[PDB]
Amino acid sequence: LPPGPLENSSAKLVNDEAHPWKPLRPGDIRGPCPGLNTLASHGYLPRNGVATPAQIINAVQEGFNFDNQAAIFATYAAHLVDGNLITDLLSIGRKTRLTGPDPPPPASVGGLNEHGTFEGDASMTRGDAFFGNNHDFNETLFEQLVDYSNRFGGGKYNLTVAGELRFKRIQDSIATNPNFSFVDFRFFTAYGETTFPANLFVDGRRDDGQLDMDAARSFFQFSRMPDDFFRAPSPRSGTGVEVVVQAHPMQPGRNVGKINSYTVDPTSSDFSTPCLMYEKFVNITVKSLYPNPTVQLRKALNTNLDFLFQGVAAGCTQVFPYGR
Ligand code: HEM
Ligand SMILES: *[C@@H]1O[C@H](CO)[C@@H](O)[C@H](O)[C@H]1NC(C)=O
Ligand SMILES: *[C@@H]1O[C@H](CO)[C@@H](O)[C@H](O)[C@H]1NC(C)=O
Ligand SMILES: *[C@@H]1O[C@H](CO)[C@@H](O)[C@H](O)[C@H]1NC(C)=O
Ligand SMILES: *[C@@H]1O[C@H](CO)[C@@H](O)[C@H](O)[C@H]1NC(C)=O
Ligand SMILES: *[C@@H]1O[C@H](CO)[C@@H](O)[C@H](O)[C@H]1NC(C)=O
Ligand SMILES: C=Cc1ccccc1
Ligand SMILES: [Cl-]
Ligand SMILES: [Mg+2]
Repeated sequence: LPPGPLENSSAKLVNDEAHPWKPLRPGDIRGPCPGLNTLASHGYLPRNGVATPAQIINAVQEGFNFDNQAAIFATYAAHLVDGNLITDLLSIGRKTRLTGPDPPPPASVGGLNEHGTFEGDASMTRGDAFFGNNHDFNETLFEQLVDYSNRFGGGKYNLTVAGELRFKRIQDSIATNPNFSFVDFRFFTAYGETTFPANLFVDGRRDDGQLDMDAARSFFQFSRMPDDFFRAPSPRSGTGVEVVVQAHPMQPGRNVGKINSYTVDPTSSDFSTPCLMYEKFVNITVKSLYPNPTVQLRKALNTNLDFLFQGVAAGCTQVFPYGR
């Protein structure tokens, strides 16, 4: 079952004796998410980077005070498209045999590194998959985050910086990635993720939304909490995303096999249709990976789809691609 919210959601030391940072061992997996990477590298998750959905939800709440609804939606979305539904295991990075025997194609069970399922283009500190690596920390891109922080944040990363950098990354992908895709699920996640460093990597004793560059590097590059790091003082995820969107409002779309060909997609969800993003994710994305599942997979799909729906904002109607 999906874990419930924290019983005590106060700020507290999370870089503590029970959760020390350790370097990677051979075989340890890290991926495109600095939050999950940091939780693995402090032992909030298994240090090898393979975890159950329940482990992930507990870790993001306990270590960072990620809110329960957001934790549930993100975790089960990722698990449905990137995880093994029979073994209940998900890699936070590359595809691995450690998630167990694979389902039939076209399901990939590729981990969070799988491009175009959860992971996608115009990430802040990771390159687009077209350029050869969608998961490793990129120093040039991080230095650009530093530059934007210097220009728009007085040297700190905040929501103003996020609004400018988010747009810059989009414009850079339009100009250079002929396969750039920015629709549906990625269109939503790309905006919310830009708020996370301001909401969740800021020491919770301050919680002022101003992330210093030393802390930013520690999380983004080294998957490491600052010495004496306190988590946020209340549950949150994407609060202030409105600021990021308002800076440079965009329509969902894609380049069409050439640079500088960004073409709006009217069949995409956008922020005016959040229930459509959920419905397409289930009806198109999940269904295409598992078009005619065998009995044990159908059962696992339906269970995880029920859990996914628990993280969907009230107002939306549940959809049932495999029946009830
Ligand atoms: C709850 C489960 C979570 C899952 C399954 C997850 C997964 C992912 C994935 C696959 C990406 C890649 C998107 C991209 O292409 O850029 C991503 C990005 C990101 N995640 Fe998470 N994440 C979760 C929670 C969190 C939390 C709790 C934090 C912070 C405490 C966080 C911080 C970030 C950041 C900053 C990025 C953007 C990295 C960048 O653009 O350079 N995530 N996450
Ligand atoms: C919640 O945890 C904080 C910090 O660890 C502690 O000081 C506080 O008293 C706790 N609240 C309850 C109701 O136990
Ligand atoms: C190119 O875009 C398509 C979806 O539009 C996606 O399936 C494919 O994986 C992308 N490849 C790269 C390398 O970006
Ligand atoms: C990092 O990003 C830059 C800027 O897009 C790119 O040119 C470079 O090849 C990427 N990879 C590395 C390893 O620096
Ligand atoms: C970001 O920092 C700059 C410089 O301190 C400031 O002008 C701006 O109001 C900040 N934005 C937010 C959302 O805190
Ligand atoms: C998803 O499929 C259901 C049928 O199970 C249908 O009612 C709904 O309109 C579909 N939504 C989309 C966006 O395709
Ligand atoms: C940072 C991963 C994630 C989690 C929830 C929404 C968008 C992205
Ligand atoms: Cl919560
Ligand atoms: Mg990416």
